[PDB]
Amino acid sequence: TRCKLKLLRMERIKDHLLLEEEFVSNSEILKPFEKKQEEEKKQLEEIRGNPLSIGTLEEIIDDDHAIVTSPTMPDYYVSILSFVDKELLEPGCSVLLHHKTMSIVGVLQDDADPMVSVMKMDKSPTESYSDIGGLESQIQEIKESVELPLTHPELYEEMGIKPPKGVILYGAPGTGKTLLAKAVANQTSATFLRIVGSELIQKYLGDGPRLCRQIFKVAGENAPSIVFIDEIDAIGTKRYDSNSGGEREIQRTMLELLNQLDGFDDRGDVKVIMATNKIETLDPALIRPGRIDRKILFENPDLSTKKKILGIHTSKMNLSEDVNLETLVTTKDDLSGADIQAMCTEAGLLALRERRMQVTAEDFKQAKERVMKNKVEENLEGLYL
Amino acid sequence: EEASGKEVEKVATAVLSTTARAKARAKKTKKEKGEFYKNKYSSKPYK
Amino acid sequence: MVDESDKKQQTIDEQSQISPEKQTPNKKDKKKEEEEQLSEEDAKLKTDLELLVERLKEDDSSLYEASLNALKESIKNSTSSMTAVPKPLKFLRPTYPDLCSIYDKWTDPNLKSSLADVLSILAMTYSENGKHDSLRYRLLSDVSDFEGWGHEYIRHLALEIGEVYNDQVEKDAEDETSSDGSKSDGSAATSGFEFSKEDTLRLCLDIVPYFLKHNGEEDAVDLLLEIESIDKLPQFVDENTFQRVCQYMVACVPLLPPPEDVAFLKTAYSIYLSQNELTDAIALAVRLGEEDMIRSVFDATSDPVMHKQLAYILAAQKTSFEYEGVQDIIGNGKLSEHFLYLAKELNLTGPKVPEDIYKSHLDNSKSVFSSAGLDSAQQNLASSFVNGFLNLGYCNDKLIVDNDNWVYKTKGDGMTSAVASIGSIYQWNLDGLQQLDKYLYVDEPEVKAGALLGIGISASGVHDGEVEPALLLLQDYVTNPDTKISSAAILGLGIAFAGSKNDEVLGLLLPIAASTDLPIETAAMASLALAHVFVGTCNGDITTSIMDNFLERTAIELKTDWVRFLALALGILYMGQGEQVDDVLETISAIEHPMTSAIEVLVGSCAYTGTGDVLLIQDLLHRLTPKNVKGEEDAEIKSEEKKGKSSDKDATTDGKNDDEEEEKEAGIVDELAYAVLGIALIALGEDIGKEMSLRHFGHLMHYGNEHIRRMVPLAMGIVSVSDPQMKVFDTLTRFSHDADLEVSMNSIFAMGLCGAGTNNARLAQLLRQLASYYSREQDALFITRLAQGLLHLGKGTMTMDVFNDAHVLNKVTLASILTTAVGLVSPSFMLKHHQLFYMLNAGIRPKFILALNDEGEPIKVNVRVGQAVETVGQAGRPKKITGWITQSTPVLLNHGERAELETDEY
Ligand SMILES: Nc1ncnc2c1ncn2[C@@H]1O[C@H](COP(=O)(O)OP(=O)(O)NP(=O)(O)O)[C@@H](O)[C@H]1O
Ligand SMILES: [Mg+2]
Repeated sequence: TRCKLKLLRMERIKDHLLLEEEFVSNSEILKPFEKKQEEEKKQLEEIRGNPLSIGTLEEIIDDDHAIVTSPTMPDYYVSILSFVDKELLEPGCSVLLHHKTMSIVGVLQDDADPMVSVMKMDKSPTESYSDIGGLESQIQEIKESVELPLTHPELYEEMGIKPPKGVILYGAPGTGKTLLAKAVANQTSATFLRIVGSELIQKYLGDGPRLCRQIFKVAGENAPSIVFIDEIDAIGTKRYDSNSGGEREIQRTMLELLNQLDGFDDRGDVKVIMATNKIETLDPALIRPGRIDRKILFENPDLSTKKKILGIHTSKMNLSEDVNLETLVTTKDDLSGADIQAMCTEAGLLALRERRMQVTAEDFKQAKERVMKNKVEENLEGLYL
Repeated sequence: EEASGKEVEKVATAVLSTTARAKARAKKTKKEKGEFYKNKYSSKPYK
Repeated sequence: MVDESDKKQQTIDEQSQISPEKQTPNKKDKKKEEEEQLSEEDAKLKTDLELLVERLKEDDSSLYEASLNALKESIKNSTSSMTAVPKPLKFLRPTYPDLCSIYDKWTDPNLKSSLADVLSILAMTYSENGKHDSLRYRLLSDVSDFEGWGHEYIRHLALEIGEVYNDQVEKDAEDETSSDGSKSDGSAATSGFEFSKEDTLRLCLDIVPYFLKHNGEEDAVDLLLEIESIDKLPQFVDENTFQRVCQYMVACVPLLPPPEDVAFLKTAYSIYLSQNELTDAIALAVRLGEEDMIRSVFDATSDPVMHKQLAYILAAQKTSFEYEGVQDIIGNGKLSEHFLYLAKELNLTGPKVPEDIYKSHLDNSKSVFSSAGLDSAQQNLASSFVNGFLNLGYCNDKLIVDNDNWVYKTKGDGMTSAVASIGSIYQWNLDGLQQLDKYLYVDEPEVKAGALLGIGISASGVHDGEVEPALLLLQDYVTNPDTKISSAAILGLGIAFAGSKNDEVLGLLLPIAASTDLPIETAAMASLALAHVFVGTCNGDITTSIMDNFLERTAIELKTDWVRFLALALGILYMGQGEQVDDVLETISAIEHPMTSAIEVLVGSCAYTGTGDVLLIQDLLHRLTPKNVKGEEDAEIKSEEKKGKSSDKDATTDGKNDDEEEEKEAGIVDELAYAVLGIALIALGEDIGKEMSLRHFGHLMHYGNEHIRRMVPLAMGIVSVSDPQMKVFDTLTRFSHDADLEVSMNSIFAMGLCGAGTNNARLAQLLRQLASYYSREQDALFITRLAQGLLHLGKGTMTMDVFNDAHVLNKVTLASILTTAVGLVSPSFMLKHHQLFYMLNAGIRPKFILALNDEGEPIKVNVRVGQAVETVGQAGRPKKITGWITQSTPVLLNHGERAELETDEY
């Protein structure tokens, strides 16, 4: 209330002031270049010039040479010419080439690519913890394995056992698996990278492993870290074209992830969380069992679970407060929290047909019967003998 | 003035205009708060 | 509708189905057209009052717009009815809200402007009567909500506020200021203000501190004082009402000039004193620094029951916690006067007991043996530095400490630092004096000095206990002719005695012992040490220090460094006051050099605190000014320029620091958001400016006490590897401490990687190793926050030597000083009478993003954490007291306070 206002007043003296300072300070009397810049500038232009072909840096050989690939198909044994030092370069980076003679004139690009955009997330997730209602015990299993060793390795050292690493989340749609992962990560306030698996696989040849290796490098730097690889199940044993192919590029990307998993650096301080239907969709190969440690089988909501999840939904439907939380639970048939989402939607759907001006106690009750009826209809009677 | 004299004059104003508003405003406020083209040559004699 | 027949009472019934519209021709046409008809209106008045409320519950816009068309004159504005005197005064009451419907129900900016004048005259006139008081109340408290009143009451109360607002918006104020056309004073108005405050306490939250501040008066607070003592109990339970009050006061702070800012606090203090919890009162009493105020909270605690009971135990302990020690005086005083137990209570006020509880915490956490013992070349020096910071607080390290090998194989200024950092093993603890004395009685002048620095630090928790005082030992060692033994001796004197202003000590350190004529930087420590003694009470703004600053700076100005130390000394002395800091500024500015202009910018940041509306702009005008003139030209004499710049850079960061920490929690976010864009400006404008700002920037974090000790420092620090300086890292880390091996798991991982990465300097590697090691602390070791804790708004007494040393480029000499970092937070323990230094449970909230709670009070469900939980920094810092389970209620409230908990257990 009052405090918000305070923050607005402070902003209206901060931003106004800032704008004016910049103009005076940077230029005018002080000068923006102040001579030194002018020198660097003249040299830079010479070495450069437009167009400049963006590149991909394959390996560095200490001898002021590098092996680069450009848009064009053949590779190049190029010289590094000035600017970025060999140290300040990282192989696997996208780099600046001068077009006439291909030499590394710098770096500014740093994997300028939409993938990088999607993966990075420096802040912690939007989900704070056990806002989610029920499957408490379940979520307090994922915390034992992931969170607990990053916060305190002390306990693990004292036992004489390696910390658990990894969890594999598996089971069934509707249990909000994906959500639990975000929840546990927020408490840790681990730098929580997140990526869709569909991006790592593409038709074009050899781009797949570059990207995959990069994930592993970014994660280790920013340890303590969680890598959440969502829709690992996507890749599976889907094989584009069953005449041939899909047994080349696809296979190569899978391989890279695993080769870096344990890696040439010890990344036991990078947890992984894989959300997946099953590991039997994938060609099984998840290396090091105790390196993926505990596996989490999601049961579907039971009776007590769906009370809490219900409570959120009914607060959105106007005036459904009238119908006691408990008796709503009782009257319906045992169903999953997903089917509450279907039911809550059914209430609003019926309110729209009726031109029920404001949602009522009568709508929420009617809603139960039509929702339950849908599910039975869809089922096929094969007759229990 | 020609091009040379103009260039100095113009940059010279611009510094001062930005610099006045960048300080004058903040101090002051809180100070208080606390043709005849055709017209030939006039028929009058002139020396 | 407006018809001549509708002045009749036959028309009540026909109109009322749709909505009465009877009332319009009866109070418009009948009234204006004759004064003989006023007597008749009197009888008809009561029917009209009944109908008015029905027309708000049957509110519609067409039947107010269409009907009324000439009301404005009829009321009083032009007709100027008053022949029967009494008759029109009563007929104010229905017409005033009808008029307000053409203000609001009919939307038209123009009609709003015109009727501002008319409504306020009509409200004022009838608020003297208090029959207008009766109109407002009946609408605000009616049970059943309605459309009509629901916007109109809002238009009525904006006028009240308006009137007092007239004194601020224009210098002309009153009836000249034609926002209301009505003077804010008068018995009628004062009667109306006072009444409304009662209603809006119940129903609003944000217009109560707006009315206070806008008046500008401590007279507004006098009216509130009385109403709030009546409403404390029946409106809401006491504890809840006290919490609302405390929020309102911190709100009043920004946009009150310095002499007035403090004066509002004294009126506030009076409300708090009356309200039951005397936990809240003491915070303001410390803040002012006043002996009178600090005394009244104590006397209030001890005396009301003559039996010792919990009351006496409570009183002593609240003063006890605070490590300034000026507060200890009051307790000692009450205790010498009383004799329930002189032995027990005198210790408990004393700072002996805060030492005692640290010994107890230690057993839980287990003693950590991890201290470096390295030798040869630079690693010899590095080991001495690590020793201290890694085991900061009381933490046994007996085994390494007994190893004399590593101590003595050290050479240079490093040899002195080795023994100084053993003192930091026994920081704030009596025990470990024995070890330092071993060193002291043998070998080199080096380890003798260093032993003395160590004594200073250990004896800190005996600032006012006066057990084996430092003052007795260390005087003899000043008198020793060698410069090193002397310097050390007097800096210990400072640290030992804390902020407690002891005459024998103050007068010991009052002349700088060594000749002023000497240019040496060994007698710099005279000014630094004396400053500390002054902070934590009303500063004397002493004249001796001022006079001597000018003399030594003129006479020798070759060491650019020497005289910077002296300038910072003044800035530290002044902390906690801006009233008297203004006055002395003129003295400084009167005399002139570019050297004097450096001191000037720096003391002004301290000056203008108590309002960030003024402060921040000042230290950003300043920022430009040095740069700009030099730029103009570019498009021992040397020392003068250099100083000018370096201080300007520091003062920029200081003014933000003084704002966010002292004042409102909202600004913590605004200065954090501003800071990062401000580095960039300075980087474009100067290459040189960037480097000086970077160091103070990591200190922005620790001094302000940001909400978030997790993400944002780590992000910052990655950038500041590339940049020059790594002294940025050392300041940054004291903020980073947090709940370790999350933040500090990242820290060790970052530093070592980048040192590996590019060995650009051995010097760089050194600062990288020390800072990451400092970051980590094991088994919930004591930590140091600059905040007093108790006073979340507070500032440190002795963590301002980091401020001294940020400024000057680090040296081997300076690294001894840094071992001093005393201002450790105490472990919280539950008490009542047992004085057991253990707790059943205490809840914490793992995150902090609260800034509505300026208190920093958490939700009471919490997450329960065991015994001997050191009060962790921010994102953990809000603390609730668990014991309702055992049927215990806190009598000593915690709000992330440093304080040890107390309950009255049933
Ligand atoms: N404890 C729980 N956590 C989260 N959501 C839950 C919980 N239990 C039930 N739900 C319900 O499940 C809904 C979201 O599940 P949903 O996002 O569709 O699934 P998933 O298991 O991540 N599957 P997929 O659709 O294959 O990605 C929520 O809106 C709830 O209605
Ligand atoms: Mg999912």
